[PDB]
Amino acid sequence: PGLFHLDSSVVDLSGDDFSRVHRVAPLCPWIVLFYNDGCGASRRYASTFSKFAGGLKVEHGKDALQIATAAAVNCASEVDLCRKYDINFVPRLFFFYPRDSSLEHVAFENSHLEVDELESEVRRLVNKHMVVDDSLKERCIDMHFKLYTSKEELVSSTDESGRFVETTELYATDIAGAFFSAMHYDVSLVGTEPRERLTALEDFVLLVKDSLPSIGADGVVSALESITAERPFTVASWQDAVVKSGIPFDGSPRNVRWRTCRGSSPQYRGFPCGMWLLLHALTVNTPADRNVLEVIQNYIRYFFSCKESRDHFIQFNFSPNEDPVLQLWRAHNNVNARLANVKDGADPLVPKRQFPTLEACTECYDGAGNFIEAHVTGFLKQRYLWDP
Ligand SMILES: Cc1cc2nc3c(=O)[nH]c(=O)nc-3n(C[C@H](O)[C@H](O)[C@H](O)COP(=O)(O)OP(=O)(O)OC[C@H]3O[C@@H](n4cnc5c(N)ncnc54)[C@H](O)[C@@H]3O)c2cc1C
Repeated sequence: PGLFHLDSSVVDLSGDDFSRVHRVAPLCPWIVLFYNDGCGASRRYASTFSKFAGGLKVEHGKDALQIATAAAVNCASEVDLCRKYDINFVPRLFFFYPRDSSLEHVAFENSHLEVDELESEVRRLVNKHMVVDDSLKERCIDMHFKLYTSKEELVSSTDESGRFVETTELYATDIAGAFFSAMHYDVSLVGTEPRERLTALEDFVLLVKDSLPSIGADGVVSALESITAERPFTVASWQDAVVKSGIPFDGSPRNVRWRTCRGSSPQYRGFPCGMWLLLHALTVNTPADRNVLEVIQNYIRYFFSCKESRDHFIQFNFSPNEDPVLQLWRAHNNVNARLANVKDGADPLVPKRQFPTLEACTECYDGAGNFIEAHVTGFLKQRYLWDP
């Protein structure tokens, strides 16, 4: 799936090797966007980029710019490709060109770039690292097009879908999917070092295994002590370990299925939403004194690849005098507030209401129309109760 699979002007990279994206490809410049379909930032920025690549279809014109081709790597899947470039936070912009004497790459200082600045840059870079021909100029715009029109194929109906209704009940298969997705993808991208990260990871997984029994955390824990000097962490080995933990999610590893987190469209909600559910389920089901909020924050520190989001989250100040449950509830609501009016990159049919709504439970509100925390803390401990 990923973000650009409905857009022809952008080539989706499954691999680093450019010969196999086209014959001519290794001889042409590429502006590559690395992103994560779960990230607020990446979500929003994909607009711009699609728009930018949209301008790269011009047939016979003498713009140095028009010899470049736009491409995108999604780091929620293509973890291997991304690790190769030490990509961690996103989105991220790379200029690739042929090495004249596989490709040489150039890391963009600033990857958040307006459509023109993007153009102004790509242009500048092509001129700098290329010898700008006609023989070359037409050459690229050629394959550049065979890819465009060809990907246009891939994109009753091959479109027509239906009417959408948000599912508001909570289903384990969503919480589990979140856990699977986290271990399988997010842990994989970043690895187990340094030590502080491994620590974070162990503490989190252990806390999951204890709070949410038979979510298949046990299997994952085992995998986590398997790493040693002699058996160091590897994406291949690890992802294998996780699929065989028997985490009870729904769908295929490659494609997880959400229910409560299901959006009006595939590129909305999903993982980030499930991740929240899991975090709340943690606060409710924790054995006493594992710290939860302490642990959780520290997992988000080393495992959450959305940098805008991870940043102010690790700054929340959680005193463990009081109910983890309430506090995280507070925290998650503060976020909804922020994201409330934000139109860019959001699901049109699933708003950001302060949770729970009034229908959700009347018991939580009062005469005035504001929250009675004691009741809310009760409601959450029900809604998120984990029964196997
Ligand atoms: C820790 C964290 C920090 C994030 N920070 C940002 C950010 O800064 N910017 C950004 O764009 N995205 C951020 N995200 C992603 C974002 O929070 C949303 O999850 C996603 O962008 C859209 O969520 P949604 O509309 O599908 O429902 P979300 O609210 O995210 O999904 C949560 C689900 O859990 C329940 N829920 C909602 N609110 C509460 C609450 N108050 N208490 C208990 N349960 C609740 C509901 O069932 C809801 O459907 C963050 C995600 C996480 C996990």
